[PDB]
Amino acid sequence: AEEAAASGGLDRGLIAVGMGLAVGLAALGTGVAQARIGAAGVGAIAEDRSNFGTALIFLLLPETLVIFGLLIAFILNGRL
Amino acid sequence: AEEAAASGGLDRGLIAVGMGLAVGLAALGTGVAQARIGAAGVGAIAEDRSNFGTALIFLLLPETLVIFGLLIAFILNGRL
Amino acid sequence: AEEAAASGGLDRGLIAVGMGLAVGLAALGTGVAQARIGAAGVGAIAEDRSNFGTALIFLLLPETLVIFGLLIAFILNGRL
Amino acid sequence: AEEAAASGGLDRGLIAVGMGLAVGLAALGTGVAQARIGAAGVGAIAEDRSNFGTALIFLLLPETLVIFGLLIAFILNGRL
Amino acid sequence: AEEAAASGGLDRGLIAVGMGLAVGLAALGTGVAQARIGAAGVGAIAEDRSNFGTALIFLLLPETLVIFGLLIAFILNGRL
Amino acid sequence: AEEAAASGGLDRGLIAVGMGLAVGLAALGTGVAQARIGAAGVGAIAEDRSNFGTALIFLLLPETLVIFGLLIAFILNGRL
Amino acid sequence: AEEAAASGGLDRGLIAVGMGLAVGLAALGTGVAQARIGAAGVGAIAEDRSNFGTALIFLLLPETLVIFGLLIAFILNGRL
Amino acid sequence: AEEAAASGGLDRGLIAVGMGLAVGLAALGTGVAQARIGAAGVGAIAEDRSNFGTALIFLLLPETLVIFGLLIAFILNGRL
Amino acid sequence: AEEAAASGGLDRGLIAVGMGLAVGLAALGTGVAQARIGAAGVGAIAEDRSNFGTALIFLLLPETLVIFGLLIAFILNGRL
Amino acid sequence: AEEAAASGGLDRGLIAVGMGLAVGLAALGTGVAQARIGAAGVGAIAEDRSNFGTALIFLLLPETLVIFGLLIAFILNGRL
Amino acid sequence: AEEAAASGGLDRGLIAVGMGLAVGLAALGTGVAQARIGAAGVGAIAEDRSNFGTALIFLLLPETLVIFGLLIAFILNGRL
Amino acid sequence: AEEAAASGGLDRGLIAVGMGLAVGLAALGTGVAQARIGAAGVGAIAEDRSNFGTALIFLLLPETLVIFGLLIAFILNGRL
Amino acid sequence: NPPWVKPFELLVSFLNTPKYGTFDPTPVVPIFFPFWFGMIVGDIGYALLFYLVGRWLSGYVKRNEPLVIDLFALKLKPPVLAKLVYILNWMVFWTVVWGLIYGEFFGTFLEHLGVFGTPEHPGLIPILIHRIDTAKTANLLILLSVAFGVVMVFAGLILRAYLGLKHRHMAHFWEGVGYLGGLLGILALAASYLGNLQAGWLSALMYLGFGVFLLSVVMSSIWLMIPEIFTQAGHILSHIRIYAVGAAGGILAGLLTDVGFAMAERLGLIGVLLGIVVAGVLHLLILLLTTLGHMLQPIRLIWVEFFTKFGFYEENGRPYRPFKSVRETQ
Amino acid sequence: DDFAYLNARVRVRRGTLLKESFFQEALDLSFADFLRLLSETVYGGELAGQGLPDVDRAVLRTQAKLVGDLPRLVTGEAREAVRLLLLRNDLHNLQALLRAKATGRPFEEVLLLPGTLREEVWRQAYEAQDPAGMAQVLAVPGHPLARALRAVLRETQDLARVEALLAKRFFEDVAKAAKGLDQPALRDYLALEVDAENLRTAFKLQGSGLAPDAFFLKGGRFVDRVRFARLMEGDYAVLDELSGTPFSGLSGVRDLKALERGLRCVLLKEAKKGVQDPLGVGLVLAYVKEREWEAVRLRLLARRAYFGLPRAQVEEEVVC
Repeated sequence: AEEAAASGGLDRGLIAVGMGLAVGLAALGTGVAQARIGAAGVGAIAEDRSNFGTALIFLLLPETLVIFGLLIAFILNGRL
Repeated sequence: AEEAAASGGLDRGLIAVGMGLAVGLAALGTGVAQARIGAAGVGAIAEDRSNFGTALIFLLLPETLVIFGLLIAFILNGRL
Repeated sequence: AEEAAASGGLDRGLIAVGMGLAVGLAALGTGVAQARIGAAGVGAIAEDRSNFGTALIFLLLPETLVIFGLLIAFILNGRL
Repeated sequence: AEEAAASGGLDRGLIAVGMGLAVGLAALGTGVAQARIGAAGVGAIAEDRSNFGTALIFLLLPETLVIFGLLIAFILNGRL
Repeated sequence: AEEAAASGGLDRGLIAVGMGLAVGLAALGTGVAQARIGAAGVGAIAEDRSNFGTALIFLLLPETLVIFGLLIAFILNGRL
Repeated sequence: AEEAAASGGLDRGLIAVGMGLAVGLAALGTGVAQARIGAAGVGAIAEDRSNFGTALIFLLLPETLVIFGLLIAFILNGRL
Repeated sequence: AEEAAASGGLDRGLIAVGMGLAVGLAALGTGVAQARIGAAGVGAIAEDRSNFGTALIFLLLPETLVIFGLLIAFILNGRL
Repeated sequence: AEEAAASGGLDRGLIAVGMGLAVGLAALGTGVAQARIGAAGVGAIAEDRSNFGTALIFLLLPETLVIFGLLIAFILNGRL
Repeated sequence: AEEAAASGGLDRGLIAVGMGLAVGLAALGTGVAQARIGAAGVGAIAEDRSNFGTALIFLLLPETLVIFGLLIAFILNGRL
Repeated sequence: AEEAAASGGLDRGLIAVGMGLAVGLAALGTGVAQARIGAAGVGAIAEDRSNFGTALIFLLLPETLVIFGLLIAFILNGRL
Repeated sequence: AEEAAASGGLDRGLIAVGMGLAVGLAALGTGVAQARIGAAGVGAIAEDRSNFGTALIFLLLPETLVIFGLLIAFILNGRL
Repeated sequence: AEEAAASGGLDRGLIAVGMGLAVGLAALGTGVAQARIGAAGVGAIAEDRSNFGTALIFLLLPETLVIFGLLIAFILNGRL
Repeated sequence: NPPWVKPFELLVSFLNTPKYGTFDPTPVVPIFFPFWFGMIVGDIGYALLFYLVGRWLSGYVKRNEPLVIDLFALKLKPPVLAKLVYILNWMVFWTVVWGLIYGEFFGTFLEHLGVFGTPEHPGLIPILIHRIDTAKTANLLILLSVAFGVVMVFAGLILRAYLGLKHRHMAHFWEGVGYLGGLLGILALAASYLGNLQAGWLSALMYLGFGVFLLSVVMSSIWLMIPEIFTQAGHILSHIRIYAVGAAGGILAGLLTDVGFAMAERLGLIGVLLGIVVAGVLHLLILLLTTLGHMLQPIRLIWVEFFTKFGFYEENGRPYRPFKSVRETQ
Repeated sequence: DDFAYLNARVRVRRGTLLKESFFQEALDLSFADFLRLLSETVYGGELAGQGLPDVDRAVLRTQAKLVGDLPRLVTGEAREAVRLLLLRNDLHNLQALLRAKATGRPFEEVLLLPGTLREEVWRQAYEAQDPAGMAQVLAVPGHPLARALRAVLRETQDLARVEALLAKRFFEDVAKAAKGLDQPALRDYLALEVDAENLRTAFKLQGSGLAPDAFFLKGGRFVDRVRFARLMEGDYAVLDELSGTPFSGLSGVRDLKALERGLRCVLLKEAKKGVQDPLGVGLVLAYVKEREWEAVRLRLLARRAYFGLPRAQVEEEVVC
């Protein structure tokens, strides 16, 4: 694929389609993963005030996965 | 992709298809994330009025995922 | 042109498939998001009448994903 | 496709597939969001008439998502 | 395509499949959402026999979405 | 629906796939929608033989989607 | 007619593609749906042992949608 | 497909693509339905050892959907 | 048969891909079916260690669908 | 398939697609089912420490599917 | 494809996509599985934190499915 | 490939198609496992700060799966 | 003759006792028999080996643990209970024996040089080739079963109507007569699909006068389940789909024996005879387990009609006992 | 399945939970005025008579229509969950029914209620004299006290012993199911409820004539079978080694009133945070606990108001 414009050639095109699935699936995951700690987290803030930081650090971690994915996708794009 | 609005071939169109996935599922997943956490913030406001604020800030954290999806799609279609 | 065409062509259709995921998936996601956050919200009114206003602001925030998803589809299918 | 009158042509036909995704998914999410509010409303009227209204304003909010999908599909199809 | 379609063939037929999709997803959502509320409703009609009607009436509202999509497809794919 | 030369050909065939869509979507939505309501309800009639009519009329409501999709498909592709 | 791509050309090709989708949706909706009556069904045999026959006829009710969707697809895809 | 290397042609291949959806979705649902009846059933088979067999039969009962998708697919490929 | 376009003909390849969809879906559904039966299986050993055989034969039943499909595909794509 | 993958065939590719389903589903389902036993398993060890071993033989049981994929794998290798 | 050849073509590409399915499934199942044993772990700490050790030892066991799945992909997508 | 040139190959791009399934899926899975472990952590901070250490070791185990999923992709595509 | 008279003798206690204007459930046993017998139609690996399975139940072996002297009624079941189902054990034997013959029926289209090009004797083992792997040959046997299902639909619907005739209840009467209107329309549409170019224009016009007969006296009955007629057609579709599975699934069991007892190794040379058993031992038991599921299709067939009201007691409780407990001894 | 409608009905019903300021105004009231005060609220729509037993019955009728219909209005996974909370009250109901059967005294003078086990099921059980008839009646809904009963009753038919063992097997089975629904609020609630139960059970059942280890239950912290026997003999030196509990500050106390107040107030606050997981059984779990503690409190105030007992004898309990 190319990161810009057209891919040129059918083969370059197919590769664009294929890298799109990966970001997509990782993002969908981020959201659902976040819901499970997020509902719990509110209790973590309420009960363990002293440890309000703990709910927050846990929540940040599935977000890192979607960014990590963009670097993989960015790297393959601009080349075959 | 880039410079697309009624031009480009089958090849360009295929990068638009793939890349569309990233923002779209990311909005989908954002929704889910918000829905469990949001439900818990209501519980929290209900018990203690005073932390109206905690619930609202935490609810803004999965908003970040939807914007994250946008950034991926835009980058991969046209190189910044 | 920018999510707005007439007779159109095959190329505009492939761009359409790609971008159409975003309006849908944003709206889908917003649909799961309002239902949870809102449902705990009917209870906030029932228990403590005064703070009907906390329910309204909660509900309002998942609206931001469906409008953002529609705007992305519009932007993307007509950038330079 | 087009809403201007008729709908034939190959050129329209790709566009028709692509636009259907937004309407499809937007309705899917509206479906889930709405149903729970519809059933709960009867419980509201049955239990206590005076706050029949809360269930009613809640219902309207997923309606917006199905119409946004319709509207995007309608505008693109035949210039409205 | 259809017999009351203003013109037929593959081009009309293509439109028919994609537009058919949208009512299909609508259907998917209505049905799963409806199942949840109907299952709970049985206790309400069982207890409140003289008011069976209210339970019946709650059930119709997500159905509305599926019928509506059927009409839009009907018109678009067939003017007569 | 019908099979013959004049009710089976390639021209006729475009009518048949389009009509075939209708059964398909309705089958999907009714199947899910009927089942959960049907499962709780058959229990209700089974335990109490004095609410037995009530369950049955309730059950019929999701079925409607299949009769309306079948009826459209039958009429249009029963001629050509 | 048949499902082919080279006895009727494109016009034929489109039939094969589209028509498979329908069967697919009907099969999917029943499959998810059956699981709910079966798991619920265990309480009914336990309580009303004497009436095991009423439980069997409830499990049978979702079979009907899928069987219609198969008979129709079977006829339509061998219509010639 | 009874014949999928015992008859050649692109024509035979299209029939397998459309039919393949049917047997595959049907196989998915059947397996799941059994699994759900099976999770519930362990309590019944354990306590009633004078009624474990009602439970075994009930697990078997969803088989009719998968085998029907397989047969209709078997008949149609290699023609009737 | 097998996909080929540089070793055999296209005609064989089209049949192979169509038949593969079916195994494709079925693999998905037995994987999901596996979770529920694994949950249930520990209770059967827990309550009655002495009657392990009844639990293994139960456990055995969704496994059969996938293995059976694999064997069906071996007969069809073993000829060519 | 046949030892070659640097000079391999499109045939070899088809076997690899079909094969990917076997080991992949077996791993997915086995991972989950076994984990379900283990999860249950904390309760199991707790209640009866002495018969921890029975719980373990059950957890190894979904592996048969995994060996089955490999067995298919072995036969299919060296051919086509 | 190969895990040493830095260049290939169409043929090689099919194997690579196909063996890619296996890792995706294995990855899906290990992530979902790890989650169960983790949810279970909260009990382990809580009841008697002497059974915290046991929870860890179950938890290693699903890891084997993703590392194993990578092996199947590795030999097959790089024969010679 | 690399962000720098002198990297990239069609075989490597094709693996990237399939391997994209893995990074997305592994990422989804690592997140959901991680979030449950986060739910355990609310208990780990509340009961024994001193044995906070159990939650950390726990939290580290799901991390393997995304990091692994990521590591396979980079070697197979992004080798040079 | 033992096959009809022996179970027919126990139906005599229910002849003597009628509780409705519908005729007593005596026809039920010969309606059961064709489909029940016809459930085994496998090849060398299934049907023709089934012989052993019959002999255990109606005879006596030591091979199975709780079975010792069946002549003293020793079983899993209680000693009395086993004595009660001697009649059934005989009918299970007749079922297994009719299954062996439909193995030789099966080898009419899978062996002899007078019917197909397949060897009259293979050089390895009988049933080396399968020729019921041709779509059409297999299809005709399916369509044969389907017909028996149309008949059973007619049998039920006469019985539905008869109840109100001799019980003097108009509602059931109106329902049984009006529904047969629907049958003209089932047979019309069917002719067009079974013969293909038989109707399609002679059942689009005629269909219209067939639909009016369907509901004409249903409206005298009132009926405030107008949609429920989709499910009455469905019940028709269920008798078809069950006879169909009994046919297709029947042939399918045997076609899995293609790579099980014939040939699946080497080039199909002579040495596979003593190599095939590698696979044989594994498939056999797997096959056995799934064909036990196929014998439940009969009682599932009776339950559509019996338990959902079409001339019979059952539907939501009601006096008289389920047909399952009746056939259990017969 | 399905909690959506159920949860929605339960939230609307929260609108009529009795507020803290109720019980403030109520303490200053005598009996006649408390009844006038009570009749305004939702228990008031079922209030009858000026006698105390007529009030007790009026509490029961309120509880029937607002809590006891709840397993019936839902099915599948939802019914099992609502059932698990109701099972604990069914366990009071069975023990009382069984005792009326064994000791030959009337059906009357038991506390029944409808839920999983309905009024007629209990009536059927009473009417099945033989232990085998009794055992099968109870197996009809298939509920976990049946499966506990089937195992237990085979060993022994000694009444007091049947009860004790019925409780231990019933709790071993419950602890797993409730931890297993994977709701963190319920699990936290469950560990404290269990720790609390082991303590409370030892105080009540001392001097019964039974085993100590027939009253232990799964979910227990630092407590073990040996410690339970230590407590049943009357030694509070078990509590000075008990720690990690939030109940750690009720340690060192001998006064019955002060200990039970502290256990109960924690569990109240714990359950109330169940609305931070309103999804699922959270919201109904919170609801059941608040409505029970209001009914107890209605009863404490009424008695205090009628008989002229001190304001402080109940004022301390009503504010946690």
